[PDB]
Amino acid sequence: TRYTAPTQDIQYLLHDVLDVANDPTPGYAELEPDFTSAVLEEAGKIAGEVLHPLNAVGDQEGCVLENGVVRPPKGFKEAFDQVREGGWTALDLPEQYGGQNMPYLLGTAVGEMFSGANQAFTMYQGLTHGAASAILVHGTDQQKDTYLPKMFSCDWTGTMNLTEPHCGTDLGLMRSKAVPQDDGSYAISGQKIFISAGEHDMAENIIHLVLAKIPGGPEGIKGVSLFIVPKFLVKEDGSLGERNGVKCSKIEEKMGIHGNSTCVMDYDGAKGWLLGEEHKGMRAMFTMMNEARIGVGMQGLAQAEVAYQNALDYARDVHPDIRRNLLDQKSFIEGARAFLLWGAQMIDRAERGKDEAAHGMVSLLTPVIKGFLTDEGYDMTVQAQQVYGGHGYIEETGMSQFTRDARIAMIYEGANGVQALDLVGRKLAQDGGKHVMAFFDLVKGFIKEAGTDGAMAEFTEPLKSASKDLQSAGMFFMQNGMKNPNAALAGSYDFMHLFGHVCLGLMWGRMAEASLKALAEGRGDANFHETKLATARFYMTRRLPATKLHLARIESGADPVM
Amino acid sequence: TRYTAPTQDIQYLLHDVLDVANDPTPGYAELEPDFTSAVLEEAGKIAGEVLHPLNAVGDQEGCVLENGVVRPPKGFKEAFDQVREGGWTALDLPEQYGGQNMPYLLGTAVGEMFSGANQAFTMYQGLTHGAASAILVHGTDQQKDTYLPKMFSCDWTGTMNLTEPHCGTDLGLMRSKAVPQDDGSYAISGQKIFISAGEHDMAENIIHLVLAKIPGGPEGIKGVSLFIVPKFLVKEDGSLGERNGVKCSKIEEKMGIHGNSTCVMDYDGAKGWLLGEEHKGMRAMFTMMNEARIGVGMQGLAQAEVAYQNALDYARDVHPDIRRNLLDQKSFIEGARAFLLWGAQMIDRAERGKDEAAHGMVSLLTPVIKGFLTDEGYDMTVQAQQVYGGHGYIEETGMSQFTRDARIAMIYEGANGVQALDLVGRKLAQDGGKHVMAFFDLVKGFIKEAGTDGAMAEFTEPLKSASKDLQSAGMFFMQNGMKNPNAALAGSYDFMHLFGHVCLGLMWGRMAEASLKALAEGRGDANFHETKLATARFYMTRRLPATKLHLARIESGADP
Repeated sequence: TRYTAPTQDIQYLLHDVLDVANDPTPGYAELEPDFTSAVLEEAGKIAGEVLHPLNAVGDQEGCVLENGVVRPPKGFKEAFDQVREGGWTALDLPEQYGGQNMPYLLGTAVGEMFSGANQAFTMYQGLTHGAASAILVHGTDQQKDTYLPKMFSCDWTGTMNLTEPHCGTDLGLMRSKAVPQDDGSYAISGQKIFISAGEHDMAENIIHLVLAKIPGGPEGIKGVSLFIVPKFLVKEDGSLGERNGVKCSKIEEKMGIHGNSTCVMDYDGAKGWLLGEEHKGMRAMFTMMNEARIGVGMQGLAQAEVAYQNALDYARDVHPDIRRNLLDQKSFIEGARAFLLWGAQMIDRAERGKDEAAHGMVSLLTPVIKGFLTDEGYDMTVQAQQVYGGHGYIEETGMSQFTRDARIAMIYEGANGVQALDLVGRKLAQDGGKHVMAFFDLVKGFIKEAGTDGAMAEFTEPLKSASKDLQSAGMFFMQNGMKNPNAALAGSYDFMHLFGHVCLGLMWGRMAEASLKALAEGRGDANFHETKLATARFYMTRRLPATKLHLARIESGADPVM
Repeated sequence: TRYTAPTQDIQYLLHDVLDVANDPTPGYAELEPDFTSAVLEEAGKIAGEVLHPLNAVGDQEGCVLENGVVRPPKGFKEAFDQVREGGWTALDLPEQYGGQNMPYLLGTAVGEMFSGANQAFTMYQGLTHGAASAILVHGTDQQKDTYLPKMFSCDWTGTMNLTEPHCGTDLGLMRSKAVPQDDGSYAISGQKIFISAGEHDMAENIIHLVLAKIPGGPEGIKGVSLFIVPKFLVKEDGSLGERNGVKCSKIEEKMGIHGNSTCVMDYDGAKGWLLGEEHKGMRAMFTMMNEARIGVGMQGLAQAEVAYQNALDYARDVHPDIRRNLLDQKSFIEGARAFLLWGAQMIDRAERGKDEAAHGMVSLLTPVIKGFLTDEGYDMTVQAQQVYGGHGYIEETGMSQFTRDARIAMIYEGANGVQALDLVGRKLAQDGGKHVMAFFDLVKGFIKEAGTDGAMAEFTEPLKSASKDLQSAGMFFMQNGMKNPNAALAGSYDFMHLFGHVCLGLMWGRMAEASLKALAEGRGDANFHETKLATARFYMTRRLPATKLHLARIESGADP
């Protein structure tokens, strides 16, 4: 019902905590407070005044499919023009193809605001950004000159076409095919399901990235390639030619995000072009996973944020059960926003700084960003709906939509359980655990440096205790990883949440230390900083102790088989 | 999309765990194994074969309103006739007005199956059961003789009319008026919201129970009385006369249970009759709370049961994450069921055996049954949905409905936060904590008798650790509750989940013991009891440790 962009909290994170204007990463020196302030207030105006009033409209209307045309909710198109016309869909993309090359950290902060105001709307440009990013990374110079300029501005949109009805979690079973043609292109045939924004009338062209097998390649995943398959073939001048052999043949009726079409896509000898290396389609997907995971983590946080604002309004129209509920929401949201943006900052250092240590740490942490933020974020939307009592169960109240939309973020882009197995079964073993050790040194380093201020001990000591639990958990996996992997993998989900709590506890440590220092120097509003110290204390004593529960569930071994 | 009554699990609970054969409560000697098995199979067949296929129909059709007349989902009315005809809506009600006077324990066991098969459908008879109980307990003989026989058989239905647009949480700011009339009735005027089964055509008449203030009476809740307001006035001859001034002016569009109509009820000089005493309406409902709470906790368990069955089906069409997920669901559901049925048994001993120790214990535990089983129950249905992957988010798969329907049980009939505050701010203080102590005595006693040497050490030692956490939690309240009351009551919600876990651990302790016993006695299916043992170990090591997190969140005391 209302969305007020948390620009004050974001501005505090960027400058008091992440210290962006003095970060030596390329592009960060431009992020002066007046600049970031201006950008955030403009994006938050579009969020609160344009996107959010359409949120309930998209839930009420959904999408309609009429002879291969999909009409999104009334108003979505006009808001899509406004967002595009403002340059918002390529804040963080290279200037060569029309982007503004701002740091990904800032694209992510703006994206939280858009996604919270209206998740289903924001996925149209969110999915395009992901598809465009894959073409930037893997495209030939010709492919980037053909597709990126229109995709950066969302004149053209795009999306991924990965899985098939018979596949399941194993895309190495896919039956879609790509037959080489004498003109360099391929002809793609097959059927893809669960395609977000697979079809809609808000853009002149839709650029699909499709996984398919070139006949003759290795069996399973080792034979899958990636293809650019435009809805309308592009002519030499860049104008649109013939309708390509790709159509939405059905839209799904889903639990939520009704404003975002989900289709079955049919490919009937569609013209496409190899993206990346032949038979290395999944390699190409691997390189995109860090940002895709942060993007979905952001969605879950954003749902918690909007639901919490509206629960806090209802409460104000204090009760000790209500106060405890709202403080659980608020301490999670602000800790998770710090975790998200710190993650985004590290992507910038890995990508723009060519820093391999930042790249290793962020790749360890993104499954945690995705799984933890979407699970906790969903739980908070449920708790926010609970604040409304019986009114919370009525759809016109708006709260049910927040949970239902949040629900998909736990599922798509790698189901939370898959993120957990990847964390334990792939990420902990990278480079002899170097980046696991680095995260521990990070936590130990912060505890020892910040501990020189006695006022910080109230925060360093709960974090130290929580960090020993993560340390005790990483051990269980060092042993039983190979002597009883079933026991190791059974604890994966708990390990992901144990790690998640330590990450939020570290961020609360950092925010405590920054707000102490702003109080000691008289900077900023003194009530804001006192409120951060109280909210930090709440997280350390009320939420962080969950690490003991996750540890107990881990150190219990393999489950009974039955 | 499928529902198979868990009659085997229910049967084991009645005879091996709750030991109904040793129970001297009136009626319990009649609960022989062959008797209960026959009852449960018949109810199971109705549940899986009749109500469940209509569950999705209820979700996709909902209810339609056209100037006061409400069309329910296609097929609901025929299912309702079949259930009525079989005597299922007065199983545990008194024979004097048409019931069968079976134990509340068996009606609750039957009720979980109906509710799991189709929650929105089962609420039509369930709300009538609740409305008929309030008339049985507080009604004149004329009122019982006029309304109960038709309500017991569900030829007439019933429902409660309490909160108003500007009230809840505060029912004292109630604006509904009941003006005394010359002829001894009252004229009811006002507006009521969230009225489940407010209007529909599955019954010839609907008996509304309405809270309203008699003018000139006390100022707030103390001025609130309870009234019988029938949709159609009943004439002397016992048939329907005039249409009363009672109208469903709007059907709510809700998150789930679409099949259960929810109305805004408008009262315009509706003819009503005082139920109970003037200005003692809220007090009248205090007496219904133990069974209302248990019935809604039953709804939460029953949603987790049907969701788990279908997630199980889907997982069978090894994976270590999936195995853990399914075992969290299974260990909650089976422990929750034992907790629920143990509560229904104690209602029987209180109500039928006049066991005051069972009354005290069950009155302590019912807010835990309602709040804990509906919270955990909802979480399990979300995890069941998670097993389906992308397909779980497609409405046709059926898993979405299970969570959306479960969501209401945490809200209505007293939101779970109200249940938690009542547990800590009112139940812990009953009779100087006598029942609290008896619960600890019950856990200590079980631990000593089951021993800490044999094959039970597995289960008694974690139960002892969890019990100590509950004692440290109770020490915090008994010692801070009136020093800094905001501090204590902030941790009320954590105390309710802490208590819930200990109750489930005790039930798994009792189940592990009865299954060790049965294995040694060559009784029943051995694989059943070996699975019981492994599920108990799981609960003790994977779910019971949550008491430590709840204790920490209590001992941190007051919040900013």
